[PDB]
Amino acid sequence: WIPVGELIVLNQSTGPVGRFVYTAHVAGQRNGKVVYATGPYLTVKDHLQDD
Amino acid sequence: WIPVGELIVLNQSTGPVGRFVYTAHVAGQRNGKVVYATGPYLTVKDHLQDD
Amino acid sequence: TWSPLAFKESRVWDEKEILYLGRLADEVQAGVINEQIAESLTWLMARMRNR
Repeated sequence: WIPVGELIVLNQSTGPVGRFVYTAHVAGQRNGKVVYATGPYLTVKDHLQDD
Repeated sequence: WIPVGELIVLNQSTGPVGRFVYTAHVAGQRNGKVVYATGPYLTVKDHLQDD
Repeated sequence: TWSPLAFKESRVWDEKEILYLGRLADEVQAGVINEQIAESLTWLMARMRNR
């Protein structure tokens, strides 16, 4: 991962540098409205009544 | 609505001239049989899972 | 004899508006389109009256 012959150098403090934000996506139809969820999501598509 | 130089004569009597007839439209599958309604219908489409 | 008439119309909202829709003054979360759908709902309700 660290390329051979090249080194990173931290400067201030060995700690966290920023945060990996997520962003909301679309889920649907709570009652007649939309509901948004933040992180990763896995939606299925049950087309077992299709041809 | 009536123009400025016009007027509507009603002849026979004061009251309703004719009627406004609602016929039947299709409402989907209340039971195994098909059901029907008459008035102005309004439905939504939940395509909040497709891509 | 007599025969009625039919009046239908559609109205859609794509992903980019249903996900990215806040306000102008405030830092409101993305759930604004669930409030803005009801306006077009009652507008189609009031537009079937005009025919």
